[PDB]
Amino acid sequence: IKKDGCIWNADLVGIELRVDDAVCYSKITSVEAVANYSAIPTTIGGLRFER
Amino acid sequence: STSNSFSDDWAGKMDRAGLGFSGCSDGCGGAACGCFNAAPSCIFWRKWVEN
Ligand SMILES: *[C@@H]1O[C@H](CO)[C@@H](O)[C@H](O)[C@H]1NC(C)=O
Repeated sequence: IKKDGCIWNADLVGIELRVDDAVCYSKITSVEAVANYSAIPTTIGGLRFER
Repeated sequence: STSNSFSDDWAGKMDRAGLGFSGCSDGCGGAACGCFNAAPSCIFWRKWVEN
């Protein structure tokens, strides 16, 4: 994930600290997290999307 | 403002080339991209028309 080729805009990782802790929480969503996530067999509408 | 996208190698200096536009784009870095150092590679492109 080194620089010079990797692209990120802003606000992808948060910082949290109370007393000299500086703990980092995860915010990146996986592929199976957004809505309308289908699979290899798909029959949306009249089309039957195969592989 | 440098628009002369000719690194002493293009075939634009011909009588059959015609009209075109000296453009340029960006590339990738890495062993598969053609270099050995993570850095944006200057990739030039030239298009024209023929008859
Ligand atoms: C999922 O599909 C439905 C129906 O096409 C649509 O209304 C909805 O906005 C979609 N969800 C996303 C996150 O795009």
